Amino acid sequence: GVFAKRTMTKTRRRLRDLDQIERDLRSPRHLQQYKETKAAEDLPGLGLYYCIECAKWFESETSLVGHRKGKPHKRRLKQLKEGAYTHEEAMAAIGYRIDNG
Amino acid sequence: MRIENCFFCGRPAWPSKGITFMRNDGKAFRFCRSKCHKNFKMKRNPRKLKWTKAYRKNAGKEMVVDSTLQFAARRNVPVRYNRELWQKTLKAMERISEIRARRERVFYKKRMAGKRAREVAAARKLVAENEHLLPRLRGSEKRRLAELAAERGVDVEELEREELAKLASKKKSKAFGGEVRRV
Amino acid sequence: ASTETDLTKKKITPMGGFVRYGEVNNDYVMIKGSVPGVKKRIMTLRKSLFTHTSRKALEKVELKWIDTSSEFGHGAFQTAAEKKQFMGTLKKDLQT
Amino acid sequence: AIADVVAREYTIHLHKRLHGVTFKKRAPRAIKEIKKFAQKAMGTSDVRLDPQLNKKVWEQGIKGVPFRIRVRISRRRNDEEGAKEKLYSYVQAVNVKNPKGLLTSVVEEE
Amino acid sequence: QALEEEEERLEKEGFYDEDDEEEEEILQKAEYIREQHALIRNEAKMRKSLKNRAIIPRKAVKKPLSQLEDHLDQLGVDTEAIGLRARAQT
RNA sequence: CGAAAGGGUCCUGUAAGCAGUAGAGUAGCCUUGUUGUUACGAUCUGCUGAGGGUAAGCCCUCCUUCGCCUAGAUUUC
Ligand SMILES: [Zn+2]
Repeated sequence: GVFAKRTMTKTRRRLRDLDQIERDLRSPRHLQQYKETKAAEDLPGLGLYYCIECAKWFESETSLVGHRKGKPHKRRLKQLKEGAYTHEEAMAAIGYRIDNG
Repeated sequence: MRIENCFFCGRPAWPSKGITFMRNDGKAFRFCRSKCHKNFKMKRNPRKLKWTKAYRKNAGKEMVVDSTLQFAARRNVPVRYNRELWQKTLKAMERISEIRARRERVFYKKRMAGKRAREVAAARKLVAENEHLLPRLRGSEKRRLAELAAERGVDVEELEREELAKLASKKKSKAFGGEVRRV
Repeated sequence: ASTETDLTKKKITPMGGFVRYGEVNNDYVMIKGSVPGVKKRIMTLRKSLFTHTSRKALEKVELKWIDTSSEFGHGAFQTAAEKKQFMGTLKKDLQT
Repeated sequence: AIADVVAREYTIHLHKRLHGVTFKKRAPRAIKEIKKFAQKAMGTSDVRLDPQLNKKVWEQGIKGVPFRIRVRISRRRNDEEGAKEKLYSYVQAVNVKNPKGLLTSVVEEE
Repeated sequence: QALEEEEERLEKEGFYDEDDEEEEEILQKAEYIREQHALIRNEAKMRKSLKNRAIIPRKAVKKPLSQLEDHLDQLGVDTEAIGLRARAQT
């Protein structure tokens, strides 16, 4: 279940987007910027156990290995395999392009 | 001013329409309406929602490979203003719109080619299994046509076809129930 | 409803008409902002009683675009031709 | 020019007449609007509804009235002695494939 | 101008060109059959209330002679040749 | 004028049904596997921005239909 599903769509309850997840997977600098926007001592497991695919911190290595068997992690894997939706795909959907000369 | 496109659904985003989401990585997302905005906030994939240009382009129901789509682009190198260039550009836009519409109609017909064969085969199957539901004349009508043919010395089958044509022209529906006569 | 920079030949009436009014087929006055009445209501326009003291009264207005999309919903199209060009060919088009 | 005894089939758009109506009252209000529609159509204050028409209105419970309905209204003579009105209308439900797309029609006498 | 050359090339090649009574007949017959099926389903919907009550068995209700006459007559049976009047009870 | 209908404009999100060398696997019949085959099987794809709704306080329609009409009653320097 979802904790406090009534206010799930509030901006203060927002979660990291899938295109950001792909960019974190592709380049470690973008992931490092996202991690520098956080505080290490206030994270589960002091930030040592992180799932990039779910964009989620975990209290222990066995907890990370545990959620990997779950279906939300597999949903994130299949969504990343399909590919997230970007502005390039948005322009290709309407047949629009960029002319740089 | 200019016309944007919705990030989620691709519809023309005119001024003062929709809302823009400013993400902290440097991304601005323009939505034409609160429908697209709320679907984005629910993290629904536009490629899976069948009412979007993203789904239609992924499914191949939009004409994407054509020469008429190479004329509109985001021009990042500006051109010095020229009155004749703008006028011939306007004429080009009109003619390109006409050609794009005609080729799009052709594309849609090649999408919908095999329909007529499918309904013909289904119609033949349905009639073959339901020969008994085809329109027919009443028994009293057959008796009266037989006696009229015997009286007039005419073709009974011809009278049958004419009477079938008359009931084919005259369509009547039936009503449920009926009034109960008071005492 | 056409301007010097928008070359679409269009009238002031939105697509589907004005909601609960109909179509404007006569001369019309476009006024900035809101006015005390509602739709269908008779309005009296009067000359200003005094000479104006603001620069806004002496400004010259230059329009670039007038919205003519539907106000019966989230209308994204200014003309029926624009809507048909965006949508494409429908099932009823080949049915007709 | 129109005779007293005459039957026509109509399509009644009950959706716009039941818009916003309380759920426990939608189907009786539908019956009353059918009676008012028949009175306005035929000029008769005496309207009698078929029990099959009542069943058709009540098919999906008290708040599941169909948006459209095809009916036949028959203005007939009231032959009973001491009748307040000389004419009355009888409303029946009509078996059709689809109540949409149909115009008002006059039922042939035969 | 290249687009115009392409347009006239496909017009010469036949890209914009546009194209049976028995097929129309069989489609009309299928549509008539579908309408009859819809009417039968509507009759079933009218007669059935199995959510609340059971249908009275047909053997417990005496069928009217006029209704049997009408139904067989539309089905195409000359009822005068078989004499349902003698078969009907009173 | 009214009731339908048609067109538009909006809302939702791709109907029922049929088909498919799509479908994880399972079980039979035989060519005992060579989409072997047939059967079932969440779902997927196509017909299908389709189906459904649309004034109830949306718009248009002498030129898409059917009806209605110069009343009745009461009062008045
Ligand atoms: Zn949008």
